[PDB]
Amino acid sequence: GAYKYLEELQRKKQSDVLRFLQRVRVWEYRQKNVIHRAARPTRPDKARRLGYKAKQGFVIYRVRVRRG
Amino acid sequence: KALKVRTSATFRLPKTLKLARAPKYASKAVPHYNRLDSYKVIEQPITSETAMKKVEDGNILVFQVSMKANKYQIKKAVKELYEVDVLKVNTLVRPNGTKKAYVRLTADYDALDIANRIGYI
Amino acid sequence: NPLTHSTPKNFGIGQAVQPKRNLSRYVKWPEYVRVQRQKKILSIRLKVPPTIAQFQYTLDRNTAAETFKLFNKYRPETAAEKKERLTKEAAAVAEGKSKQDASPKPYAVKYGLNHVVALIENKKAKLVLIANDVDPIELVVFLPALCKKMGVPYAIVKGKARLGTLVNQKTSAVAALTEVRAEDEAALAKLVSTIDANFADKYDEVKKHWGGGILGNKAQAKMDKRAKNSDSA
Amino acid sequence: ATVSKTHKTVSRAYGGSRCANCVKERIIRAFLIEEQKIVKKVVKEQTEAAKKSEKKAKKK
Amino acid sequence: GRVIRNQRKGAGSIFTSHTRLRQGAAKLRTLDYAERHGYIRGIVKQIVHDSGRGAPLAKVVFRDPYKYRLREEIFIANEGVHTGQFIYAGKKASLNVGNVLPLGSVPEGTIVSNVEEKPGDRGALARASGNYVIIIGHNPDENKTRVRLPSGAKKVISSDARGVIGVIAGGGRVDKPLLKAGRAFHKYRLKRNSWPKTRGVAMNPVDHPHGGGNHQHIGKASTISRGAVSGQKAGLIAARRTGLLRGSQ
RNA sequence: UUAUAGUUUCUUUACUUAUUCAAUGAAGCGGAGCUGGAAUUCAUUUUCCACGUUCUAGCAUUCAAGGUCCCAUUCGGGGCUG
RNA sequence: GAUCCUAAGAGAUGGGGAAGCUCCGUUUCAAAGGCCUGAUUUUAUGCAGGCCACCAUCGAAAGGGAAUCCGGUUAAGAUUCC
Repeated sequence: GAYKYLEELQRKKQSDVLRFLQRVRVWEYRQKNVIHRAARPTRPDKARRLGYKAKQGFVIYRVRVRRG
Repeated sequence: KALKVRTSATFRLPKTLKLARAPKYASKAVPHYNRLDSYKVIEQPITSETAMKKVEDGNILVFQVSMKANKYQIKKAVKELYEVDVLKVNTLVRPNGTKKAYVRLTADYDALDIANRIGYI
Repeated sequence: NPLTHSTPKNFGIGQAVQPKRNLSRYVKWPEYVRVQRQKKILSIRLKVPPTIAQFQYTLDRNTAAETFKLFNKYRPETAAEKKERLTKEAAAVAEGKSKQDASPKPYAVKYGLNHVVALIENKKAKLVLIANDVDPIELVVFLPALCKKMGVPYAIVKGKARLGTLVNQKTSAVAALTEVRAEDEAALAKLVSTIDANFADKYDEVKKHWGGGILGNKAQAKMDKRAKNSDSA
Repeated sequence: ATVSKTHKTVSRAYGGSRCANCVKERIIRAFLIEEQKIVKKVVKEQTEAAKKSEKKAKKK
Repeated sequence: GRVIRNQRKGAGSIFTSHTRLRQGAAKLRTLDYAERHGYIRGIVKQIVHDSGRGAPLAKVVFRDPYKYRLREEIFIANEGVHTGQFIYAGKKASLNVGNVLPLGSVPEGTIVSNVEEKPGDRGALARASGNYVIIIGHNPDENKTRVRLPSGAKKVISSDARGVIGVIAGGGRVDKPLLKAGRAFHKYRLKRNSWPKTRGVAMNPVDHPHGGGNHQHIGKASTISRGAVSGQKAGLIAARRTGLLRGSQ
């Protein structure tokens, strides 16, 4: 299962890989709306651990709250 | 590749197929009957001595019409019911909060003939 | 001819209101088009880590063509072909009572991510095709490194759509040939050697080297001007 | 809106848009400058032809 | 204590500009291809008044290079500009009064006006009556030209920043006394609601930091700090000095 | 002593791509090529050197000229230049 | 007269703020529908001549504004009834 390799990789957030991906995705998300939709989960292993399934009815929604 | 010429510096929403509504079930399925029919339009006549003076003299019929009734619908109602050609219809709403209409007929029909036909004198 | 006279147009500054020419470079594109482009450019401009950059080197279009020609066979059973095979099997469960010996062993392509990951971990895979355009790359960033460590021959092939069309899905993000017919083992062996030349062998070197850090064409031309300034004076 | 064109338009060039003095003054302006643009055309063409034909006296 | 006149001016309810009787936004026509590479000719179609502003506006009809129109633009008439005369806007345009050329494409010592701070601004500096910039210096190396502003301050603007040649018309407007209150009243009535100013000292101490006392007096220093909070500034903000000087300012 | 290029360790500059401020109804941006007229080292594979509108309160909008295939040569509509 | 238009302005929309009641802004960092000619006569539907676009709505019974006058008439209406 790729899900274990995803779960392990996603924890190392300052690994050269996730550093790059954080920088490019945070740009993609900031350019879209505040509360916009998501065609699929960005983290399909995190989603399904919280109870997401890949059947009709389940949705994902990306949302950005101001910090501070 | 070889992407199409665009003389416009603006992109606008491409036109797409506005599809017609085709419901699986009728909304009501039994349509309503005519709300204001002839008899709902023309409710009563007005038997006040002033209304009678105008019926005898002017060749006019003072009829108590509904609210939500067009001058067109009063003309059409009087013609269909009483069998008479209406020259004009002048409508005011009374201080009583009911409508009344001065149905003047063409020269062909004397209003007394149709007043006596209805019953009231 | 005798009554029609040739004229200048004269599209200078003043004369002749400019003609409706191509403004396809200057179109105020929708924000979704503007964003999918600006993301593609920005992903190249920033320094790409060497484990992400290894997906830029996709398999060339003749080795790919031959890989897909072998992978065209062992296509997973269709909905019709499945139904008919089940009708023969389930009928033979009554007529003869000979089940699980009828319907001869299937040679199909193995696909789905969590399936093939486990086939590589158990070292049953003989060729693994890894897509280069998976929506969250992280799903696949680990797969060449796992595939090498286990010592399965793997190739980064162009198109998850192309893989999807091969497995009767829309996208597959991964494919794997774990078995083969005796006839077609020779082709697999050759194509495995030619893809090992590109990906497997060079993994240890490509592991070191970064992608991206590439300027836009206007800043490229400016640097080439500012470099010819000092040295090429 | 329901009046004849006669009532609100004199039969001339611009008629019910400009005066008879304003229209004649822009006729004389239009034609004159069209003849000073055709004399410019040749004066500049002969200043080109002069500079071309006499430039090659020097390289010799 | 109350919120001071000064404090509640910025809320902008009644204190907003009286903007009905005005012609429009007085700008230079946008920095475009024709102005960059050549110049466009425009005709001063009419020279009009503008309320709350003591300098005539030159409505100058230009053409549209791309479609069949006459894009009319509202300028601030330089002095000596007249009706029907041709204004020339661009890099290659000649150095005559009314013409709009970038400061880089101009010699030193020129008297320019309606200058851009940034290139593509469409006018910012020397826009008021009888005022102008003097282009002091230049530098094509890091193309930025030195200019002297009506305040007497030296700035450094880009060489692509445009400006109209000559002084802005209506000069000497301030040198006549306004006269008897009503003249001021009528002047202000078409700009803003900043007129007959009450003295903070003549108010009660609620209303202003100057109020109160059995005599009208400020009581403490009128020179207030720059770091004084939005509500405390009444008198002279960050006063480098005070008093009437001797000889020259 | 420095000759590995294995981190900013601190300070002097630079790069765009994040961030930022504008403007346009996102038209002409950047590089190169023509024509330059020429640079003279000498007519060039060498590098400096512009790119259709100005006396005048007019006008400038529906692709015209050449060229090429179709319209069986009616009607014209189309390729590339311009 | 109202109905229509816009004025100082009030205000949805896109969006962005706010724990939220809702606040900002009204042309904005939006893919923001309408106009006409015949078509072709498939119990009337597919064309194209093609064009055109910084864009709700509310806001005046004194501002802008399509068009009525005379005579007579009733206990009480009339620039309306005759």
